Amino acid sequence: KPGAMYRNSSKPAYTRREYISGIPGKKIAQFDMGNNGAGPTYPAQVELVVEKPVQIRHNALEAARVAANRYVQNSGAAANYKFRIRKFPFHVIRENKDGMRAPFGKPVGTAARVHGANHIFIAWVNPDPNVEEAWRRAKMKVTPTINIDSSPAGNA
Amino acid sequence: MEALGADVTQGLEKGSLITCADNTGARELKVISVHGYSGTKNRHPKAGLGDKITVSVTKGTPEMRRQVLEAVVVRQRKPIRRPDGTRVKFEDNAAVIVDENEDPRGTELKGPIAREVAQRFGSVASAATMIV
Amino acid sequence: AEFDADVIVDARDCIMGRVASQVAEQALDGETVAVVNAERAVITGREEQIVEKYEKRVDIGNDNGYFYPKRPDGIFKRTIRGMLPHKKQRGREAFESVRVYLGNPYDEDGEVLDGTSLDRLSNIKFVTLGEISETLGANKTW
Amino acid sequence: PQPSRPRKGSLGFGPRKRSTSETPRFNSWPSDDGQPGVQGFAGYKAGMTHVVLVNDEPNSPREGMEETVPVTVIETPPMRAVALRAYEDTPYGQRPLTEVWTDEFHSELDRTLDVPEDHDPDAAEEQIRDAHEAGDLGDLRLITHTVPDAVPSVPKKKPDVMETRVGGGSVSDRLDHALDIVEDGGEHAMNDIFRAGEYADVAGVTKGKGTQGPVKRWGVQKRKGKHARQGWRRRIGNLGPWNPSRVRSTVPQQGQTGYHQRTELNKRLIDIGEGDEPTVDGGFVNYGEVDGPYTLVKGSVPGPDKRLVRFRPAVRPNDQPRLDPEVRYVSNESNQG
Amino acid sequence: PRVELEIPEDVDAEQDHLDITVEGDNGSVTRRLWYPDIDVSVDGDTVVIESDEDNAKTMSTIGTFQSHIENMFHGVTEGWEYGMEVFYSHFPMQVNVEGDEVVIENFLGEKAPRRTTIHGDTDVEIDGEELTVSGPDIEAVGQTAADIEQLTRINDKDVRVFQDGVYITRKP
RNA sequence: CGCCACACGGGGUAAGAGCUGAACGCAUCUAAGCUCGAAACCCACUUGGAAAAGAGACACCGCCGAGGUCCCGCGUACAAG
RNA sequence: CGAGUGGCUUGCUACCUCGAUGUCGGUUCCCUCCAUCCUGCCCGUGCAGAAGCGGGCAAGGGUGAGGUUGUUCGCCUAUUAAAGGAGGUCGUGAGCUGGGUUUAGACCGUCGUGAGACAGGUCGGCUGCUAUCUACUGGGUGUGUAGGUGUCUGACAAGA
RNA sequence: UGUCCCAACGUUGGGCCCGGUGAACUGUACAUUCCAGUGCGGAGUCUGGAGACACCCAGGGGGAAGCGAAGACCCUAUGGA
RNA sequence: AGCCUGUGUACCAGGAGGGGAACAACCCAGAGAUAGGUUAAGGUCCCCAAGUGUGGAUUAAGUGUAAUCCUCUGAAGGUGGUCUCGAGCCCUAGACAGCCGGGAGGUGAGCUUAGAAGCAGCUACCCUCUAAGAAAAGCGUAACAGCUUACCGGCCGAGGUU
Ligand SMILES: *C(=O)[C@H](Cc1ccccc1)NC(=O)CCCCCN
Ligand SMILES: [Cl-]
Ligand SMILES: [Cl-]
Ligand SMILES: [Cl-]
Ligand SMILES: [Cl-]
Ligand SMILES: [Cl-]
Ligand SMILES: [Cl-]
Ligand SMILES: [Cl-]
Ligand SMILES: [K+]
Ligand SMILES: [Mg+2]
Ligand SMILES: [Mg+2]
Ligand SMILES: [Mg+2]
Ligand SMILES: [Mg+2]
Ligand SMILES: [Mg+2]
Ligand SMILES: [Mg+2]
Ligand SMILES: [Mg+2]
Ligand SMILES: [Mg+2]
Ligand SMILES: [Mg+2]
Ligand SMILES: [Mg+2]
Ligand SMILES: [Mg+2]
Ligand SMILES: [Mg+2]
Ligand SMILES: [Mg+2]
Ligand SMILES: [Mg+2]
Ligand SMILES: [Mg+2]
Ligand SMILES: [Mg+2]
Ligand SMILES: [Mg+2]
Ligand SMILES: [Mg+2]
Ligand SMILES: [Mg+2]
Ligand SMILES: [Mg+2]
Ligand SMILES: [Mg+2]
Ligand SMILES: [Mg+2]
Ligand SMILES: [Mg+2]
Ligand SMILES: [Mg+2]
Ligand SMILES: [Mg+2]
Ligand SMILES: [Mg+2]
Ligand code: NA
Ligand code: NA
Ligand code: NA
Ligand code: NA
Ligand code: NA
Ligand code: NA
Ligand code: NA
Ligand code: NA
Ligand code: NA
Ligand code: NA
Ligand code: NA
Ligand code: NA
Ligand code: NA
Ligand code: NA
Ligand code: NA
Ligand code: NA
Ligand code: NA
Ligand code: NA
Ligand code: NA
Ligand code: NA
Ligand code: NA
Ligand code: NA
Repeated sequence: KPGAMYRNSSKPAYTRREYISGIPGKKIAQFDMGNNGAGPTYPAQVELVVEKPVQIRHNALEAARVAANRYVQNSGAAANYKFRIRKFPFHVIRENKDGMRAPFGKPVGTAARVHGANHIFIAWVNPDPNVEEAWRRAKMKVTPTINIDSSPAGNA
Repeated sequence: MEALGADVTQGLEKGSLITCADNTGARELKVISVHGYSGTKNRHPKAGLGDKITVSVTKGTPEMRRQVLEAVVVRQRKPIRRPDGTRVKFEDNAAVIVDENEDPRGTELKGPIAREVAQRFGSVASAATMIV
Repeated sequence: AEFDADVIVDARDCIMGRVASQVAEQALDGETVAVVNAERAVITGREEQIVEKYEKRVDIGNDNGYFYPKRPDGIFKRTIRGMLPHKKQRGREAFESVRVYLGNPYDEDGEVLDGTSLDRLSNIKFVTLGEISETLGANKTW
Repeated sequence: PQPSRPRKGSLGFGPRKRSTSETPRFNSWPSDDGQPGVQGFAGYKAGMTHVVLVNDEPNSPREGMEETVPVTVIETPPMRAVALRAYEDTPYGQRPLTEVWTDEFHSELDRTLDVPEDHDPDAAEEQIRDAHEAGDLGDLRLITHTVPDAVPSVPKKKPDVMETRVGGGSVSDRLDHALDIVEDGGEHAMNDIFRAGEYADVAGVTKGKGTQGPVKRWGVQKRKGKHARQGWRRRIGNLGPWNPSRVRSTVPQQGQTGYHQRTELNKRLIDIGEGDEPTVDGGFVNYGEVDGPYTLVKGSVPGPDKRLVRFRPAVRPNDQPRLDPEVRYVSNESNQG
Repeated sequence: PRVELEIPEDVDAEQDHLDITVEGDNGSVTRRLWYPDIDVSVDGDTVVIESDEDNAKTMSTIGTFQSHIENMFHGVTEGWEYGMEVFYSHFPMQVNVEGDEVVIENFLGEKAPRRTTIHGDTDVEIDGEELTVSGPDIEAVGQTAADIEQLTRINDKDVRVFQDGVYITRKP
């Protein structure tokens, strides 16, 4: 199904699992990548910033994350860097799959609500921004236009 | 192909039953298609003297029957015009089964053949008894 | 043949639309106008697109008909007619008191209207009505 | 699926209405190559017979052999260029400038024209040369007419008048060539323009058939099978779709068929003679006997027997001329039987 | 902007309107140099290219006009020459100059001669398996050389295998 | 159902192949300029077309007479006309 | 995974028509679209050649005949350069057809106590009207340009 | 074996012109339209353009969501049989 | 969804007149008759009343000349098309690019391997001459050769580069 159906934040927040059952599991594999044993003790810190409030289905999250981290193996399986996807798909989403009669849809998935200007991803690298490329690939698989932002890094 | 050196009014159609002028064991042939021909809406694909047509065997030896073979039209009742204006027509419609190289599948051709057919199928001609 | 024009305008190197707009306004004021050297009138823009528009107009049509001129002669005149209420009495009168010519059949050299001239030295993207007509298939009778 | 299929009839010969002139009017002339010369001639259709010829084609596996060819006999007596018209180039195309007439007229040209009793040949000629000096002179053509009285088989005496272009070397040279022809008496013949073996374009008004239905007029089918017994036999299915809600001029409909002008291209002139050699026994049906200047055109020619037809050197030939073909036999067998 | 091109002692360059002509012992070349607000003028001993604008598009043409003029200087004195080499693997290719166009026969066995018409006053002198295209108009010469090479172009089959043709061997 | 006739070639382009060429000293088919290049486009060819309201041009005849309609014998024409 | 375009399929909605806008399919006849099946001109190739595969421009023309089925669709055969798809009230019943769907007769299976029911099957089962306007194909009579005969021009229009 | 390929010619009665006889259907008005748009979303009449001299004869029926029938389908009525 | 169903408000319905091409509810505007005048929305090249108005800049696509909208599309993604503003570094002790010349030896390092010599793999990567020159960044060879990057010098002359 197309993102066209759920990318907007026009519906009420729907996250109360105490009143919603049958919620599909998330496809997002991990949120902490790289050397999670180490803490952000790196020289450079780049972030992927969403430029519009949107809803991102756990589908796109997993594809966006994989495409980036899977690529961050330009540094190696055990390379020196840590990758973080700070958002979690809390918004439960429905589908009315009778016509418009009793149309309250049934749970079909989850999405994360991101507001314009928030960073969805954050990487930590030594002057070795292969991460800037891991992201050109990541915002490629999410709805919004995005800003690749570098914070600690005056080594230009 | 090569000019027949004579004008023809196709006297046959897809589905026509004609004589097999040879000793292949096939007596009657049913026209199925005309080599290199494309018609027009509602038009029955037509065939005449000198055309290479695909055919099926309607009558003959059990082994030959139902077989889909290639052949050449050797005679037709409908008239044809020769360079000197004279018209030429035969007593019946007939074709000779041929192979990939256009060599008669048989050993002998029964009945006469139009001279024009020679300027196209040599081995068929060089196997003719009578060539009018 | 013989046209008592109160004004003779020279279109050579002038912006057709700007000339027409003024010739329209004057004809409606009662003036008899004659446009000269139509074939040398010009229109700004990318020749490729310009021509596409006029070629489209030629192709448009049906049994009712859409007669569109190909000669720089009519092209210009049709341009003017588009600036006059040619179906009203007044409009048709004004339009009929205006004629466009290929070259100049007069003795006097027409005048150049203000703000209608195009400086060839500071302009490369533009086209000649004659060029358009040749593209359209017209018979270069000039 | 609905199989595709070309539309019925051509949309290039319309509107399919009655011709304005029974005398054809070419709308194109040959190119100014060779020496100055009138670019056309006329005659009257008589009928058909065949002739045996020697294969003239150098590329034919039969070159040199006998060959039966259909021929339309056309009586082509002499014509008379009675004047030289001059055109001038203007911002609106070509326009007649002036004309140079003569004094020697055929006894019955007054059956059609108000023959000139007072004309100034030189003034005309002067005006033309001045035009040429100024370089505004457009092509040059001759006003021509036929002498039906010369053809017994044709009832009319009233001559048919038509303008024929003169294409030649230089304009000056052919301008002169024109005047020369005219001044004499304008009397010229098929020989002077065509040579047997060359290709010509024949124009003419076809045989009229009055009003005819779509089937015959446009080649549309006849209702088929059961449909042919319901009440409709020769009417098309529909005048069009629901929308556009109007009948398009492109749909085949009834009307005038025949009696239209047609310029049939690349007609080979098998022979140009004189006499009764080509006439048929008993006479050409609905025509008469031939015995005078004639032309044998290969194949068919538009129009019915007795109708005026026009010749013009082919403007777009496919083959090179193969002059004076050998004619071994011309049939004179009756066309009745 | 403004650039000044000192004309060579060997040359004379005149210009009226948008047309510039350059004449030298080797010939004469006239070109049209027309672009919005760029004036080209012959100031006695130097040709001047100037304009009141400095936008990228303008500077681009100015530089182009310059090289065009200098190229003309060179063409009226030293001249321009392109060297070409006819080459074949099985069929002896015959390249001849007939009229104002170079004809090539028997290309890859072709019965029909391939040809091309020469541009302007360009001389195509052929000696054996070597050709020399030359003239004062670099535009004309350059094209004639090119056209010659293009004339043996092949699309139907593998060029790596069917390499016959004439090629530009030396560019001026 | 029989028989005859129904191009080529120019011009400008698309995709594409190139030339000269700068921004950007080099490079670059492009930005300005240019050479080529489709059954496509324009012309060529056929057909209609003075009701084209800028309602056309030429020659001759005629304004007390040119020419035309009706009439009569007929069709190369035709449902009336 | 993300972003779209179309409006051919299917679904949704209930705005328009219940003092009725005649159904499906087919047929006949006309115009069009391009997301191109063939043909023209091209690019790449895992391009030797030949035969291909993929792509670009391109809608001029062509895209046909048959066997089962009411079929649309689809399956199948032989031909073919190829036997492309789609819009026009799912173009086209004041044009045709009437095989199917979808009246009244009847049968079978299933369901029902029964009447009777069943996008289940099956046999049979009707096609009205003299064209006022408009539209177009062809044919005339007048008026305008402003006497006559003959010959032309060519704004534009049609063509595959 | 003309059902078809693929249509042709012919026969008779009409049709067409003339004398006589002489209805009906249908009609809010206006009305020479076409292409697009708009509008209760299916316009000869609105808007913008295009085209358009008037009248008449023959035709085959594209449109007037053509004429004919207060939809026989479907729903609704504290309707009927 | 020009959907379904709430809510507050103003409007249409039942609201003219001006504007919006046309157009119930968008804009101005709420309106007795008649008359003069000035504005509102909106508009001032023509059609069409009023500017071919002024200072300045951008755009070359006919972008655009389309407030709102079923109605006016155009997206993610991309752009050495062009204009403007900023920061860092390099440069007349001559930068960036290009062209010319130089790119040397111990030495074809050792190791492995028949072989390997800058360049199959492994280790190391040292010092000489010098104004430069890797135990070699990319091709190339069976391995060499050959062709070039780094690095230096010259020519040139002004900004260059991120
Ligand atoms: C179903 O589609 C019905 C079937 C039916 C109805 C009544 C009687 C017999 C068959 N068909 C219709 O409703 C057609 C309606 C025609 C309306 C035309 N304006
Ligand atoms: Cl077949
Ligand atoms: Cl039209
Ligand atoms: Cl108007
Ligand atoms: Cl410009
Ligand atoms: Cl039918
Ligand atoms: Cl109020
Ligand atoms: Cl525009
Ligand atoms: K209804
Ligand atoms: Mg059929
Ligand atoms: Mg019937
Ligand atoms: Mg006979
Ligand atoms: Mg006989
Ligand atoms: Mg190949
Ligand atoms: Mg209806
Ligand atoms: Mg395309
Ligand atoms: Mg088409
Ligand atoms: Mg339909
Ligand atoms: Mg259809
Ligand atoms: Mg109908
Ligand atoms: Mg009906
Ligand atoms: Mg009826
Ligand atoms: Mg039925
Ligand atoms: Mg049945
Ligand atoms: Mg049912
Ligand atoms: Mg039934
Ligand atoms: Mg009047
Ligand atoms: Mg209107
Ligand atoms: Mg009712
Ligand atoms: Mg019921
Ligand atoms: Mg009851
Ligand atoms: Mg109410
Ligand atoms: Mg005004
Ligand atoms: Mg636009
Ligand atoms: Mg908007
Ligand atoms: Na339900
Ligand atoms: Na994105
Ligand atoms: Na313009
Ligand atoms: Na048009
Ligand atoms: Na009937
Ligand atoms: Na009947
Ligand atoms: Na209908
Ligand atoms: Na061409
Ligand atoms: Na007139
Ligand atoms: Na869409
Ligand atoms: Na109704
Ligand atoms: Na149907
Ligand atoms: Na096509
Ligand atoms: Na089938
Ligand atoms: Na309908
Ligand atoms: Na039907
Ligand atoms: Na019916
Ligand atoms: Na019959
Ligand atoms: Na109708
Ligand atoms: Na109110
Ligand atoms: Na309004
Ligand atoms: Na525009």
